[PDB]
Amino acid sequence: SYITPYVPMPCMINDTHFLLRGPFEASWAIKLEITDVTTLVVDTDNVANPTNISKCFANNQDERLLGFTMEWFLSGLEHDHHFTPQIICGNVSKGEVNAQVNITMEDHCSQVFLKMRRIFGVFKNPCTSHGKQNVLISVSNWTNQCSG
Ligand SMILES: *[C@@H]1O[C@H](CO)[C@@H](O)[C@H](O)[C@H]1NC(C)=O
Ligand SMILES: *[C@@H]1O[C@H](CO)[C@@H](O)[C@H](O)[C@H]1NC(C)=O
Ligand SMILES: *[C@@H]1O[C@H](CO)[C@@H](O)[C@H](O)[C@H]1NC(C)=O
Repeated sequence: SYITPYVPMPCMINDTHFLLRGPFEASWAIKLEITDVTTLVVDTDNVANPTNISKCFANNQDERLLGFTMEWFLSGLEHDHHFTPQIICGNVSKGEVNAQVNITMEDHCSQVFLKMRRIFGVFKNPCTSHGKQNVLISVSNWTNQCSG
């Protein structure tokens, strides 16, 4: 049973904003935001899937460590043939988020919520809404947003 070293430090800000500080006290954190606002639309070459979501971080510094950390975050999810949310990569050079994960479908939403509750603890279930819903994934600077 393999124990990855690339485990981030979780930091829940509130029901919609979450941070995963990079392993080994990195100066960055992966930012997750639950929102019903859609910022990315599918074009001919920005679509990804859970297995290669790492490619949505190719233009980032520390790309390898970012991939290992996203691999940790999606454990149990990318292994699931039925976890098939639409994922779109954003243009980070134009200020867009790294990835937009479509969680409008209830089964996908709830699978993500259950994983996030396991990592962060209890928060408001976002899946009881109807209408479009997303998780936006980006990279923020770590400024000690959580401490003891
Ligand atoms: C959650 O936190 C983010 C930034 O930390 C803020 O933009 C948002 O308004 C907060 N939400 C609530 C319900 O306080
Ligand atoms: C997300 O999925 C829903 C239904 O599956 C769809 O209506 C919506 O257009 C999708 N979002 C994007 C950005 O395509
Ligand atoms: C991820 O893989 C799919 C299918 O293999 C491919 O169509 C898509 O271009 C890949 N995404 C990126 C960002 O390379």
